[PDB]
Amino acid sequence: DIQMTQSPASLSVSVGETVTITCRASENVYRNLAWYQQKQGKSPQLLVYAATNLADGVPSRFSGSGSGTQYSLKINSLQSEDFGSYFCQHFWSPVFTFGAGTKLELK
Amino acid sequence: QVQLKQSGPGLVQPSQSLSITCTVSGFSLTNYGVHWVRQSPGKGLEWLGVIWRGGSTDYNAAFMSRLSITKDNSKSQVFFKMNSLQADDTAIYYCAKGDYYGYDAMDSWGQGTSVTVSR
Amino acid sequence: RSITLGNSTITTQNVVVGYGVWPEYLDQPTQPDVATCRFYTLESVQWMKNSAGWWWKLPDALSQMGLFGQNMQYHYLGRTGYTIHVQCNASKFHQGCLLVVCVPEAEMGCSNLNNTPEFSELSGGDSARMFTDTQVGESNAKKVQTAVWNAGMGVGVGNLTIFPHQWINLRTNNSATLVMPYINSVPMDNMFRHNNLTLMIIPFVPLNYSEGSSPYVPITVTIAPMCAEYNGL
Amino acid sequence: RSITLGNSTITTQNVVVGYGVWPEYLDQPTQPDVATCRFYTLESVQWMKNSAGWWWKLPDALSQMGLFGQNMQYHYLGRTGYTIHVQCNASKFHQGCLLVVCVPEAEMGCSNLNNTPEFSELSGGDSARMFTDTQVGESNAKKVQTAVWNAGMGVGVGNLTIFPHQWINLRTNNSATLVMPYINSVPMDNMFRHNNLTLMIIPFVPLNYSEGSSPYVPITVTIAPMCAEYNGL
Amino acid sequence: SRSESSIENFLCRSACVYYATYTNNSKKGFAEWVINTRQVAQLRRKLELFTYLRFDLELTFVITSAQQPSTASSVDAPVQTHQIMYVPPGGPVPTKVKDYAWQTSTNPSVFWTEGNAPPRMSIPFISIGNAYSCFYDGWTVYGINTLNNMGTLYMRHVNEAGQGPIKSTVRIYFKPKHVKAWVPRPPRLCQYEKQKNVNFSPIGVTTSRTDII
Amino acid sequence: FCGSAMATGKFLLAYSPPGAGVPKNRKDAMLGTHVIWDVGLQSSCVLCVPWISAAGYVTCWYQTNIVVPADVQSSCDILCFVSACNDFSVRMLKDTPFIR
Repeated sequence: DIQMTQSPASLSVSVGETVTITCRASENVYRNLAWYQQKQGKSPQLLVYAATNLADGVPSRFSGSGSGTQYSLKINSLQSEDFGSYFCQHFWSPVFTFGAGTKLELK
Repeated sequence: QVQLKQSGPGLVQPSQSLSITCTVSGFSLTNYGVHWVRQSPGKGLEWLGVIWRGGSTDYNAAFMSRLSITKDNSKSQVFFKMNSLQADDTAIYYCAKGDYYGYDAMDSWGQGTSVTVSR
Repeated sequence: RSITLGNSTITTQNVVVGYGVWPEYLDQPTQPDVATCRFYTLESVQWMKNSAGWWWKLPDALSQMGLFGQNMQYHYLGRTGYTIHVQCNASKFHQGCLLVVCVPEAEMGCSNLNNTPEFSELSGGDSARMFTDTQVGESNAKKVQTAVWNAGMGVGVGNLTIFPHQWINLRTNNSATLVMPYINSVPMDNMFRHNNLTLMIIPFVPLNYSEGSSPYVPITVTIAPMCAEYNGL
Repeated sequence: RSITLGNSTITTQNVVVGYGVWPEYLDQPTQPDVATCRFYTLESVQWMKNSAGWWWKLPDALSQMGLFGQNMQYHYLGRTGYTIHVQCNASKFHQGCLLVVCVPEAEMGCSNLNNTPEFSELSGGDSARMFTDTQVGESNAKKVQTAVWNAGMGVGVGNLTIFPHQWINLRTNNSATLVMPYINSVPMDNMFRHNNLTLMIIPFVPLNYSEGSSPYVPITVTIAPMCAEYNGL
Repeated sequence: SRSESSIENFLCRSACVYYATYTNNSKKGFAEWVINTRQVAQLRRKLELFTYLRFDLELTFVITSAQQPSTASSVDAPVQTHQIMYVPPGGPVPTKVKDYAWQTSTNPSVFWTEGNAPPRMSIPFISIGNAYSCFYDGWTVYGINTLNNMGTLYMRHVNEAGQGPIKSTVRIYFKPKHVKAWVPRPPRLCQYEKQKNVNFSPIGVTTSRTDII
Repeated sequence: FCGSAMATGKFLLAYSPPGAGVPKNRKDAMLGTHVIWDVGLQSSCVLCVPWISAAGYVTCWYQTNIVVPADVQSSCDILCFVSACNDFSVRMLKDTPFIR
């Protein structure tokens, strides 16, 4: 199957900077990548699907880009609710594998 | 609009079977497929299996003989079964619908039923 | 303006008709006209920013539509024409362009190279199936290859204007009406194993707006069977 | 001989018609004629030796009869005529006599003197209720006084020939046909709270045979609504 | 010049559609070809511009033989003879070389000895519906349409071998006649993967350039 | 429709006849007698029903959302009038109950 290597393992940024999280695939997935955001103690929420499209209630601060085997997610300006867990997950072929995960401390 | 929710045992003895039932509302099972994702704090998120909107299912390779997922279109219910339940399954379990605008991504997730397998 | 049929009424203000022919008529057949010639309005779909397309298989979308869904489950064969009204309503502050075609005999290609697509993934009864803009993976159960730049049929998507079509350009135009006759080889075919038309909507120039406008434009499809008849006693 | 209506066919070989009038026609009403003018044959009853009688309340006996039972549960009011064919077939070795009347507005009397008879004991939908030849007791729940020598309406049973009737005498005659127009005060009445006709069959001279013949003679009632219409849109 | 772009000048050409081999002694040598249009990829792209066709058919077989290596002792042979059986849609089908289905009466076949002109035969428009269909969105298994079934061909030697094994080839030539075409279609972009169906893998629209200007 | 001039949308106007139920869904409300009322084209729709002495419903349904440009309010209002189309037929005058 296809393994997703997500980097970095965690971050420590403040309110009001840019931040980039990339995750790399084992082979080509043809832009079939979804990004999830999870807060503490809840089910995850979908953020970006198919590597460019934003979800329904998600504001335009988030932005995803990439093609081939390297993809990335960018938040231009943080807010007071964008801390938690983030994952990337492909839906090319079973078995679908999730990313490792990252955290935002917001120190 | 109201969405899917689930209900399970909470605790189970080892080398037994496991049974959770996820029941949806607001949509029908003939248009969306439902997934099964296991959130374990030791291993992260893991994908178990799915039943597509046509009825044919597809499981993970490491849990082939243990999983059996089924649904019924009239009752708006799914049924999934896991057996033999070793000690590495102490995690929380989610059902979530797929095919968010035909893109095979998880749209909305259930509230989740945490399970623990020890005595 | 405000044309009525049966017990229903929609309103209009340009009509493109088929391949040059108006739909007309031909054991002995029976001709029902009193309870079926009415405007079945499908429930509307939303055109968002990063949307890709929709398709409806046409004598399948009216299969659970009440009385017409009882003439289909009582009668084996049948031949119909159709009359489609598509109208999306945006302001003067939105922009975009749709392509509204009506493909006869749109045989679609599966994602897996060896199999054929199954029944539920081709035709959603009274519910739109959607194109995507990425490729669909192959090792699944059974699905349709719905990359929009090949239109699902292995053909270039710009070449789809050979079928009877109409552009919806939100700068000038607003609505599109089509009239489609009976295009089939046998004079009367089974309606449970043959979808002889396929209405596709493909947004070429995608939607755009400034911050503050409504972030979705709805699309209303209204189908009405004309010159329908069955063979039965 | 072998007259047909819709998709049904019965056969005959003398017709007594109503009060001298043939049944004819009159928001604006709608007139259905293509799917209802057919011969609804009720399931037959058996005339034994010590039998006493039968009655059917007429626009109630067709309430679960398929498509006519869907025009009744969709439409509030309605006015119909009727055409009844009764025919019993015995050999030349049986003997007896029936009286076949059709009573308009046959209000029946309860067994208990203070109450009124309830709904199920008056009208059996597509199933015959039966007279008796004894008195019915009074301290029960609710029932009809069905002594046959008072015909259930408090009137002498010999005087029932003033209604449009026909004798069935097994020596000479075999069958009886009636035609009944619309007899009501208001021009269009509710069909769920009014049974404007009542078909009664009373054996005056009871059946007899020798040992060896068939000990029962069946009676077939065939009803067919003519000149029916409703008020609706 | 407008006469060359007509339908009749676009499709009344010949094409080697099948190439089969069969010996005489090897007890499993006889040819078989189900008549279809989706065989050769160059003719298929021309017949897929339209959805409903209606044509006669004219077949011509160029049959030749070649002497296989025999044992010894001066093999001398007479002239061979071939039998080309045509099974209409809904007929019996041979499974071996010596079977009943060759000797049947309602399957027309030609007999042809070597050294003459090749054996042409012509099939009229044989179907139940009013036209053939290159595409069929529906079920009969998805997208098969058993109504445009034109038949099958079978070939064999009719001389028993005395002292020499002989194998033969056959090239079937295919030529529509009096073609009518309805409801045209856009030409296929991607490659052909499987013979039965319309499956494909997505490729891009056009070859690319370095800039827009 | 007493709303803006730049806001469009659609509305169903289903009249359930006496005898049928109230529709509990948009889809079977479509299958009755109904008038699909476009807002952006015309600003007043007329629906004529009979009225006698269940007995009917005149329910109205959202077909699409209200599409609106920037710097226009989205919360619009709707008025409804009533009249008498043909001639009524009254009989047997009495006194009104809207009194002491």
